[PDB]
Amino acid sequence: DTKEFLNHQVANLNVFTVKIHQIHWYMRGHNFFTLHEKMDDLYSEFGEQMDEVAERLLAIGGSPFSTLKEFLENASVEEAPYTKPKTMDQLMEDLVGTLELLRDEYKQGIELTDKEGDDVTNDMLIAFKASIDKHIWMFKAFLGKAPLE
Amino acid sequence: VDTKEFLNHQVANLNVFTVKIHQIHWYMRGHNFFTLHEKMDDLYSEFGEQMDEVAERLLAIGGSPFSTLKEFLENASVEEAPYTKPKTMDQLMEDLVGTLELLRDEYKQGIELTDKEGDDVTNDMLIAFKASIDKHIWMFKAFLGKAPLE
Amino acid sequence: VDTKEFLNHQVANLNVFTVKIHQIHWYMRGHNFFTLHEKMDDLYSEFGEQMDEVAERLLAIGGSPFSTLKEFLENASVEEAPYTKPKTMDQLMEDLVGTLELLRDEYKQGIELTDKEGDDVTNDMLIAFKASIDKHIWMFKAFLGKAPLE
Amino acid sequence: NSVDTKEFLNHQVANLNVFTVKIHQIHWYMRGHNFFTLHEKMDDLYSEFGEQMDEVAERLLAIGGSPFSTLKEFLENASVEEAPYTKPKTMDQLMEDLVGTLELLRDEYKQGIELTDKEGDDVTNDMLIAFKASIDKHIWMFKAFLGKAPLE
Amino acid sequence: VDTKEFLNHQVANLNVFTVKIHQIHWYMRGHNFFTLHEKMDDLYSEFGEQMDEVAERLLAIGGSPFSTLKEFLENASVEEAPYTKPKTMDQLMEDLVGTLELLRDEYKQGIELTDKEGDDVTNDMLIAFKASIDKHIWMFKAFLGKAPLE
Amino acid sequence: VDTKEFLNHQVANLNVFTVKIHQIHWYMRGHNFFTLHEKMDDLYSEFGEQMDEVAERLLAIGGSPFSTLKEFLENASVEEAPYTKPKTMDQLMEDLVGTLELLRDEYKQGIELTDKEGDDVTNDMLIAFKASIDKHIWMFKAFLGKAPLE
Amino acid sequence: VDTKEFLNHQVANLNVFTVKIHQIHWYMRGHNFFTLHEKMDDLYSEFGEQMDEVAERLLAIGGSPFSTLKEFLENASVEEAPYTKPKTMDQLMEDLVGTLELLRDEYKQGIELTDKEGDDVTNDMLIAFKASIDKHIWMFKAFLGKAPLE
Amino acid sequence: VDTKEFLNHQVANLNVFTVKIHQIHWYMRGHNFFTLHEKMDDLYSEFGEQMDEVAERLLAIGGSPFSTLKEFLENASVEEAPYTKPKTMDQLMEDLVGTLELLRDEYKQGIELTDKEGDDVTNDMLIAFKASIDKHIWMFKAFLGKAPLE
Amino acid sequence: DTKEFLNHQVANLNVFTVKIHQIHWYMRGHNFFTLHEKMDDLYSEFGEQMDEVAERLLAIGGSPFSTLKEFLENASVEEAPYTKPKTMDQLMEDLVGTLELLRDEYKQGIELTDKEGDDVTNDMLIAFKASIDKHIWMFKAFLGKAPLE
Amino acid sequence: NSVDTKEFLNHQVANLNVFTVKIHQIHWYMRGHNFFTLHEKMDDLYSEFGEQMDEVAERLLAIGGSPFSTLKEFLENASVEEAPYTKPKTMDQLMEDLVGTLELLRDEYKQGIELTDKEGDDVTNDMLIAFKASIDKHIWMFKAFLGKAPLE
Amino acid sequence: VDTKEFLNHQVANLNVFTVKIHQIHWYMRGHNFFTLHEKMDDLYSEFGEQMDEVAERLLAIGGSPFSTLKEFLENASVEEAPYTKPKTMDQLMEDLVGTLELLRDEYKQGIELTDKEGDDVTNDMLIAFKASIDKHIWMFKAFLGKAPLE
Amino acid sequence: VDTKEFLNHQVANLNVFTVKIHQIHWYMRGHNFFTLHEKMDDLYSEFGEQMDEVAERLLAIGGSPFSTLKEFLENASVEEAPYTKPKTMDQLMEDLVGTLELLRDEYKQGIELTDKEGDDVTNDMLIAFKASIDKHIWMFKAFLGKAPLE
Ligand SMILES: [Zn+2]
Ligand SMILES: [Zn+2]
Ligand SMILES: [Zn+2]
Ligand SMILES: [Zn+2]
Ligand SMILES: [Zn+2]
Ligand SMILES: [Zn+2]
Ligand SMILES: [Zn+2]
Ligand SMILES: [Zn+2]
Ligand SMILES: [Zn+2]
Ligand SMILES: [Zn+2]
Ligand SMILES: [Zn+2]
Ligand SMILES: [Zn+2]
Ligand SMILES: [Zn+2]
Ligand SMILES: [Zn+2]
Ligand SMILES: [Zn+2]
Ligand SMILES: [Zn+2]
Ligand SMILES: [Zn+2]
Ligand SMILES: [Zn+2]
Ligand SMILES: [Zn+2]
Ligand SMILES: [Zn+2]
Ligand SMILES: [Zn+2]
Ligand SMILES: [Zn+2]
Ligand SMILES: [Zn+2]
Ligand SMILES: [Zn+2]
Ligand SMILES: [Zn+2]
Ligand SMILES: [Zn+2]
Ligand SMILES: [Zn+2]
Ligand SMILES: [Zn+2]
Ligand SMILES: [Zn+2]
Ligand SMILES: [Zn+2]
Ligand SMILES: [Zn+2]
Ligand SMILES: [Zn+2]
Ligand SMILES: [Zn+2]
Ligand SMILES: [Zn+2]
Ligand SMILES: [Zn+2]
Ligand SMILES: [Zn+2]
Ligand SMILES: [Zn+2]
Ligand SMILES: [Zn+2]
Ligand SMILES: [Zn+2]
Ligand SMILES: [Zn+2]
Ligand SMILES: [Zn+2]
Ligand SMILES: [Zn+2]
Ligand SMILES: [Zn+2]
Ligand SMILES: [Zn+2]
Ligand SMILES: [Zn+2]
Ligand SMILES: [Zn+2]
Ligand SMILES: [Zn+2]
Ligand SMILES: [Zn+2]
Ligand SMILES: [Zn+2]
Ligand SMILES: [Zn+2]
Ligand SMILES: [Zn+2]
Ligand SMILES: [Zn+2]
Ligand SMILES: [Zn+2]
Ligand SMILES: [Zn+2]
Ligand SMILES: [Zn+2]
Ligand SMILES: [Zn+2]
Ligand SMILES: [Zn+2]
Ligand SMILES: [Zn+2]
Ligand SMILES: [Zn+2]
Ligand SMILES: [Zn+2]
Ligand SMILES: [Zn+2]
Ligand SMILES: [Zn+2]
Ligand SMILES: [Zn+2]
Ligand SMILES: [Zn+2]
Ligand SMILES: [Zn+2]
Ligand SMILES: [Zn+2]
Ligand SMILES: [Zn+2]
Ligand SMILES: [Zn+2]
Ligand SMILES: [Zn+2]
Ligand SMILES: [Zn+2]
Ligand SMILES: [Zn+2]
Ligand SMILES: [Zn+2]
Ligand SMILES: [Zn+2]
Ligand SMILES: [Zn+2]
Ligand SMILES: [Zn+2]
Ligand SMILES: [Zn+2]
Ligand SMILES: [Zn+2]
Ligand SMILES: [Zn+2]
Ligand SMILES: [Zn+2]
Ligand SMILES: [Zn+2]
Ligand SMILES: [Zn+2]
Ligand SMILES: [Zn+2]
Ligand SMILES: [Zn+2]
Ligand SMILES: [Zn+2]
Ligand SMILES: [Zn+2]
Ligand SMILES: [Zn+2]
Ligand SMILES: [Zn+2]
Ligand SMILES: [Zn+2]
Ligand SMILES: [Zn+2]
Ligand SMILES: [Zn+2]
Ligand SMILES: [Zn+2]
Ligand SMILES: [Zn+2]
Ligand SMILES: [Zn+2]
Ligand SMILES: [Zn+2]
Ligand SMILES: [Zn+2]
Ligand SMILES: [Zn+2]
Ligand SMILES: [Zn+2]
Ligand SMILES: [Zn+2]
Ligand SMILES: [Zn+2]
Ligand SMILES: [Zn+2]
Ligand SMILES: [Zn+2]
Ligand SMILES: [Zn+2]
Ligand SMILES: [Zn+2]
Ligand SMILES: [Zn+2]
Ligand SMILES: [Zn+2]
Ligand SMILES: [Zn+2]
Ligand SMILES: [Zn+2]
Ligand SMILES: [Zn+2]
Ligand SMILES: [Zn+2]
Ligand SMILES: [Zn+2]
Ligand SMILES: [Zn+2]
Ligand SMILES: [Zn+2]
Ligand SMILES: [Zn+2]
Ligand SMILES: [Zn+2]
Ligand SMILES: [Zn+2]
Ligand SMILES: [Zn+2]
Ligand SMILES: [Zn+2]
Ligand SMILES: [Zn+2]
Ligand SMILES: [Zn+2]
Ligand SMILES: [Zn+2]
Ligand SMILES: [Zn+2]
Ligand SMILES: [Zn+2]
Ligand SMILES: [Zn+2]
Ligand SMILES: [Zn+2]
Repeated sequence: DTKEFLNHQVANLNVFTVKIHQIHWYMRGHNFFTLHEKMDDLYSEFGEQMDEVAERLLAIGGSPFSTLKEFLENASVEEAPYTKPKTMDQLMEDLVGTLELLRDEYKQGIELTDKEGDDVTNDMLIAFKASIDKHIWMFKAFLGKAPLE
Repeated sequence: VDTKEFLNHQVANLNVFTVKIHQIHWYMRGHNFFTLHEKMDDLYSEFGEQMDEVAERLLAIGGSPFSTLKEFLENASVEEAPYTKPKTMDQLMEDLVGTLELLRDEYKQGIELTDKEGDDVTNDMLIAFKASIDKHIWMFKAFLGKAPLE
Repeated sequence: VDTKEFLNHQVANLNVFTVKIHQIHWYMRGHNFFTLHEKMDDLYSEFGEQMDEVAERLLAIGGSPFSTLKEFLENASVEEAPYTKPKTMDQLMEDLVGTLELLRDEYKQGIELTDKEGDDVTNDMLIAFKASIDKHIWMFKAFLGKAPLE
Repeated sequence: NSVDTKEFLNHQVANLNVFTVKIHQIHWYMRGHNFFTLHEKMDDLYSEFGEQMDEVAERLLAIGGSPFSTLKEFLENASVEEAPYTKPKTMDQLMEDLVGTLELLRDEYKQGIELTDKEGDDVTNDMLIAFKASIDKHIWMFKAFLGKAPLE
Repeated sequence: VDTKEFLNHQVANLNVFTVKIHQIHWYMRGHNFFTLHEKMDDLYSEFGEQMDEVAERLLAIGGSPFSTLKEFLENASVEEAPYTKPKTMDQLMEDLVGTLELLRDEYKQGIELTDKEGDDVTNDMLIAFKASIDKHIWMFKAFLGKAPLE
Repeated sequence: VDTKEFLNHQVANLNVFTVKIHQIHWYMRGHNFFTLHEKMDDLYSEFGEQMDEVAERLLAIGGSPFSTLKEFLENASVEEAPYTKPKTMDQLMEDLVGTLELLRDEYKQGIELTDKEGDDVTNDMLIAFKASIDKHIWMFKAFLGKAPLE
Repeated sequence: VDTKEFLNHQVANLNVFTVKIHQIHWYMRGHNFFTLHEKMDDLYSEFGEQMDEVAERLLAIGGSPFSTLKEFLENASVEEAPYTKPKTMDQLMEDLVGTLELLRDEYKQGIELTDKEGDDVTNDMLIAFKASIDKHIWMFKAFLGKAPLE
Repeated sequence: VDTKEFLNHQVANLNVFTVKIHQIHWYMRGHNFFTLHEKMDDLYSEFGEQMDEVAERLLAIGGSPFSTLKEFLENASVEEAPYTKPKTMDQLMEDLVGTLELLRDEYKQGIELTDKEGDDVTNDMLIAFKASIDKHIWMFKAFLGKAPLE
Repeated sequence: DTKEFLNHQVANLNVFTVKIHQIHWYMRGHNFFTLHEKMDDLYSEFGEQMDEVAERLLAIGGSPFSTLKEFLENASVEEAPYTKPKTMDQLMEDLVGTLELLRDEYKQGIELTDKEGDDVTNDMLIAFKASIDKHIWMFKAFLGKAPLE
Repeated sequence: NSVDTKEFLNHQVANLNVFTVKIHQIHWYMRGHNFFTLHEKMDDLYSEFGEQMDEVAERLLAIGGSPFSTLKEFLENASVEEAPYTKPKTMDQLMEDLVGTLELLRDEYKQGIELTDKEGDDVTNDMLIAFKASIDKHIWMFKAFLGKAPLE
Repeated sequence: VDTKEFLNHQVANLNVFTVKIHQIHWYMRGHNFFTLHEKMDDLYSEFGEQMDEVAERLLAIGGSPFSTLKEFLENASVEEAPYTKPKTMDQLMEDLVGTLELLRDEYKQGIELTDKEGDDVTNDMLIAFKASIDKHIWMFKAFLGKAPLE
Repeated sequence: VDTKEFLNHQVANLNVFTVKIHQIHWYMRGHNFFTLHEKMDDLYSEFGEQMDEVAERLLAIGGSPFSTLKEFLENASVEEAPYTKPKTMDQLMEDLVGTLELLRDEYKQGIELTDKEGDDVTNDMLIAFKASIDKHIWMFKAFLGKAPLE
């Protein structure tokens, strides 16, 4: 149902923000500064997304996860500890991959909310998916690829 | 009931609601006086903007919104009570929460109705307003130490 | 009649006035639509804050202000008319000017009353409000091509 | 079978470009008592619908499409008609052309809402919903400027 | 007594008042710690600027304001108490309300005095300051669950 | 002399005053050039707003303010002197202070007149303006190392 | 006539111009009251800054600008008319446009003179001012439904 | 050729230029995507406002600017190419630099022409715009690792 | 040494921010709004502290933890999943407890950095400990207790 | 044995209060050519040292102390001398009193830096370091106003 | 001598000038310490931006600007003196005015040179810079009680 | 070497450093032109503030800072090179990183020296500046794809 999905996306968004901090810290290359501030922007944006999703889950009477243990236990986003220097394009491909994951899962949540008659969470997930899609186009354009490639 | 009648209905409901927000804004007393005072001012601004957007939307679809206190009291489904006997803060907050639940249910009915008639614009508008109303119900019900669905 | 009853009277008058300002804000049509639209928003904000300050001042002197639309309609001396048949821009501005003159005279009477009983605070407040209302009467009567005292 | 989303989005890119140029036409050639108010108003509308065009084009890019990027493609694919300014016109005439283009974009945007709702693209659906809301409000405002009902 | 002696007297009263506002600002404990903490900062700003305007106004009429703590303690009618044993929030708020009432009555006496000697400027100034003091008395007495005149 | 004639008189006085402020603004020379340059600009803005508000108030009471340099020179009681030989900073500041004293006394006469005829609005306005003028007299007389009376 | 005499001449012209802008600013009546009111204020600020910059430039080249209303009336070529009978909005706008044309032609003469004597600074300044004046002539002549030449 | 034909010609050139700026703004791919994306937005703002000022300046001198895409394509000397096959970042930047050089030379011709016919205003305007174009040519040619004149 | 301490405090600060979100979401009581915005302020502040600590660890050539697994494995701050409604005073006592923990550990880091001659990290930890001390006074004053009680 | 941190912090609370009142004294009774500049400057100094006093008192609360909160405690414990204004003084005189108080607070603040460094309270150490930095800069500025070296 | 060599010359002159502005900014003593302190900061910022724009303009025309202190000292025509024995405020201001006159004359020569070769961009830029420098010469020479051309 | 000599040494080092930052700011070419251009501007502002604070601190302790390019080149330990042959972006970034490492080591020596003499103020100042320098070394060494300690 909607509550399990919203909590699932809470965990996914927390792990996502931690990953955004990983790229924010370990990046090296010519595009260091631009993608550094860009990573800060992403941290703020997806943090606000996580806050709105969790408070929405509270609004519908649910209970969001509030510990790292619950996050790691329920998140479907994969995290990898940093062990050796990586290129900028690799970090951007991991970011784009997570963005595609959240795109698909958010779409499934849009269909689920549309069936269950929760138009609020439906519209919310629609807006979040819009921002995620725009970011997919931008970051896939950084890698010199089509948005559907 | 079609979309226009509902929009005017919510115009009256929102006006009476804002007047009530001023009632609590004025007659409140208690430990949480300042916080809920400025907070009531915030509610007045927010739902006043909601009322303006609803009325201008009703004008956009060629309707005619109610524009007098007589029409508001004649068509509103929100109950108002003149302040006579002193009331506690929790009482005023329970009246506020009650009206918020009323507007939540009615706004849901408006979302289904607009979804039926195919007016996606008013649908999305009522969706956003219902989002804000839900968040406020959670906040004020949490202030009273209660669950959002209680 | 004393100061408290007068302050409540002006609370009702100011509420009905703000509702009317929304009426013109919504139903106006003509070449000067945008200018008087934004201007009506400004008037709504200003006279709304006037109502808030008057009501909170009535609370400061230990009174109890009206807090429901029924009390407003029962105690207000400002007349409201539901919008039915289309009116011109100059007509709506003439109603606005009329209400402004009403609040001017009543506010003057309140200045005399507060000045007699020695309530200098409400005296100065009503003096400022009467200043703003006088300026608005000059401006809007100049819009209609008339003298401020005509 | 059914026309898809991308062709419609590009169509609205061209329509929005021609629209902005027309807004420049009224922005420059207007004369009358309401010169300043409708001048700054024309600037505001230009900013607003320019942002609409940019968002539509970037959304068309997001779904893997390619938006038109030349005046030739715009004039060849746009359904909004433009007229070069030759004889002096009144304020009401320019406002009637503006209102006409606004009604055109309103109807076409409605068709886009139905199409996006049909194909299941909820993002473009909501976006077109917002744009149609703004266009509806502007139709009410400018038709009220002409002393007319929003649906008249 | 004349205008200068009263204005300097209120300079001392306002200094002792601001110091007390810091006393509550520092030693307060309770559930309403943050709200009344920031509120105490606002009070410091307001009554401090009131003190500056009163002193510079006394300078404008050719007077000489007190400029040392000794003169303040020698001429102030506001009582200060060093903090020794812990007090509740309601106690500190009752002392604050007491000082606010003191300044209300004294400021009224200053309005009558300035009206008597014909200095209308200081009259209007004291009117505005007394207006703020009245509003604060209503708000803080509403925090204690009491009527503004009780 | 009634209120309208006085308000127009002060319109002319304020115009000539601002022109004089430009005279000092340009022909000043000395160590304190920058400070008194920006200060003269501040005075120009402030007294310009005073002149606009006074004239618009004169319109609010149904009067007709002077609107040409000829009428200003015809009714103004403030003296202007064309700049021919270089003057010191203290001289220009003494001319400024002198005009400030003139407007102080005349504005006080306006307070007595408006209070006598019962125009409380212009009374409060002129009270505020006289407050600002008094503060500026104290400031500039303190610049010259003199008591405000001064 | 050299550059200094021209700059002083335009100082007087700009002073009389701003005073006229206040004349229209106050005595205007009609449907477009608010728009042309704020617009007249904008013109007052803009041409006030032009007058300050022109006079300070005249000081920069070692000249001495006029600093009294008497000198302004003595050297200005812009005509002023005291307001006696009520005038329409189009009349005031035609006077404004007329003065704008006068300053346009004279400012062009100043461009030719400054370019001839080799003063490139005043050349560029007067070029910018003439640009603004030209744009305003187009705007206000478009308000009257006329071609800029128109 | 005269000033009006050149100004309209550059109106068309600037429109096609802004459309091309959107072409690169949308179809760009590479490591420098974000920096040159925001940079393309800045270019749109700058050259758009240049276009507005050029057109309104053409209006100020009594001309009639082009106001349709057909007139733009009929009179523009800037070449546009529909995007079909993918291009590199350096290619798009070389097309941008080419258009920038085109506008540089044409703008220089406009400076000579305006200086010839004696319109110093449009001369200075084209001087400023050409200054910006030169700075952008240096910056973007430095992006390609090339000399500004290469 | 300094690097191990800085990473340790990175984990502690991450778990801390997650806890601040827990109180931010599950709080109920009369002081709901004030402490809600206050919790937002704390999230921003300690997030900036964590960013500055991690980037400082990068400046001295260290490698900060960048996954929830590393955080949970190395953090010394205890987290508790929310299972039933709790009072405001309880949440404030947990917050104050974590603040005392970070106070003591930050003091130890000040002594360690002072011995090792790293005056930069020394001054940084001094400022952070100053803010933490002020917050301890404020929140302990909310509970009606002395700062040393 | 050794005097501790709390007594010093309270001492500086009283000193800072008396200092701010004195800054009000110069703020009001000043006359001279530099009236406006040193007037707004006196306001800036009042804000600055008021923030210093508030931070010192809240820091004293943070270490479990109790700051003085009455004028009686301030005058009884402050080491800064205040003088009621009786005869007119020049600008240089008021600036010499201000500079004197600034030097007093500089020296005492140095003693507080040594004491806090001794007892191991690094927080109050750094705070007093910042305050002493500001006081040093102001001593240089105001002694330069008097045409004197910062150490003269 | 051509345009590029002149632009580099003014780069060196502007760097040495900014360093001198810091010299007065640091070693000044006197009654006007604060005013000329902040003013020196303003001059440092302004003439620093002048240096940046001049150097980047030299880059735009394909030149190579000086980028080291050695090149600056070898090519600058502005004299610098290390501060050894104490100087008065008027002396430092006299050195500042002297350097301002130097940059005025050299900038004029650059206007003539750029005007001859047809570089209208650098011509207009140097015209603006000469305008600002002229204004500063008038202001600072007025500070010393002297005419701008004396 | 004591504290004053070190502070002056760092004044010279910081001035030569800022000049170098302008050198890279002007002569840079490559794909990362814009980002490192605005970034170089940021570095100029930051280290310029560092130089101002260091010099004013040296004045605070009674010292005399160097104030001429001759003194800077005579006492600075930072090497500058006039730009003759074209260099890559990575080369300029390696020179920048080298100078940053130089200032890091020297600032460390200053922290130890100030810690020895007991001047905690300059100690803390140099600590903050060294923090910023360390962060910048990490950032720019990460731009070059290198470890901060490489
Ligand atoms: Zn950002
Ligand atoms: Zn983003
Ligand atoms: Zn958050
Ligand atoms: Zn939140
Ligand atoms: Zn929240
Ligand atoms: Zn999943
Ligand atoms: Zn549904
Ligand atoms: Zn839907
Ligand atoms: Zn949405
Ligand atoms: Zn790549
Ligand atoms: Zn109904
Ligand atoms: Zn309670
Ligand atoms: Zn209120
Ligand atoms: Zn709020
Ligand atoms: Zn709310
Ligand atoms: Zn409204
Ligand atoms: Zn509205
Ligand atoms: Zn509206
Ligand atoms: Zn109902
Ligand atoms: Zn539908
Ligand atoms: Zn929506
Ligand atoms: Zn309760
Ligand atoms: Zn009309
Ligand atoms: Zn009309
Ligand atoms: Zn408005
Ligand atoms: Zn208004
Ligand atoms: Zn209200
Ligand atoms: Zn209120
Ligand atoms: Zn009644
Ligand atoms: Zn009545
Ligand atoms: Zn009419
Ligand atoms: Zn009466
Ligand atoms: Zn009309
Ligand atoms: Zn325009
Ligand atoms: Zn606008
Ligand atoms: Zn709009
Ligand atoms: Zn765009
Ligand atoms: Zn864009
Ligand atoms: Zn974009
Ligand atoms: Zn179509
Ligand atoms: Zn669907
Ligand atoms: Zn939506
Ligand atoms: Zn939407
Ligand atoms: Zn019409
Ligand atoms: Zn409680
Ligand atoms: Zn507040
Ligand atoms: Zn308050
Ligand atoms: Zn003060
Ligand atoms: Zn003051
Ligand atoms: Zn007494
Ligand atoms: Zn008393
Ligand atoms: Zn209680
Ligand atoms: Zn009275
Ligand atoms: Zn009287
Ligand atoms: Zn100022
Ligand atoms: Zn002033
Ligand atoms: Zn005005
Ligand atoms: Zn006005
Ligand atoms: Zn007005
Ligand atoms: Zn007279
Ligand atoms: Zn003197
Ligand atoms: Zn008043
Ligand atoms: Zn405007
Ligand atoms: Zn204008
Ligand atoms: Zn001026
Ligand atoms: Zn000026
Ligand atoms: Zn000036
Ligand atoms: Zn003449
Ligand atoms: Zn007309
Ligand atoms: Zn120019
Ligand atoms: Zn790359
Ligand atoms: Zn940018
Ligand atoms: Zn740009
Ligand atoms: Zn435009
Ligand atoms: Zn425009
Ligand atoms: Zn052509
Ligand atoms: Zn051509
Ligand atoms: Zn390349
Ligand atoms: Zn020329
Ligand atoms: Zn010519
Ligand atoms: Zn906050
Ligand atoms: Zn905080
Ligand atoms: Zn962060
Ligand atoms: Zn960061
Ligand atoms: Zn960072
Ligand atoms: Zn640990
Ligand atoms: Zn050490
Ligand atoms: Zn240390
Ligand atoms: Zn620190
Ligand atoms: Zn408790
Ligand atoms: Zn002097
Ligand atoms: Zn003051
Ligand atoms: Zn200041
Ligand atoms: Zn200061
Ligand atoms: Zn304080
Ligand atoms: Zn505080
Ligand atoms: Zn505090
Ligand atoms: Zn002591
Ligand atoms: Zn230690
Ligand atoms: Zn520190
Ligand atoms: Zn510190
Ligand atoms: Zn002296
Ligand atoms: Zn002096
Ligand atoms: Zn002097
Ligand atoms: Zn300044
Ligand atoms: Zn300057
Ligand atoms: Zn620079
Ligand atoms: Zn630069
Ligand atoms: Zn040379
Ligand atoms: Zn030379
Ligand atoms: Zn001198
Ligand atoms: Zn020559
Ligand atoms: Zn050395
Ligand atoms: Zn690359
Ligand atoms: Zn640059
Ligand atoms: Zn930046
Ligand atoms: Zn930086
Ligand atoms: Zn500096
Ligand atoms: Zn400085
Ligand atoms: Zn400084
Ligand atoms: Zn060295
Ligand atoms: Zn030591
Ligand atoms: Zn520090
Ligand atoms: Zn590289």
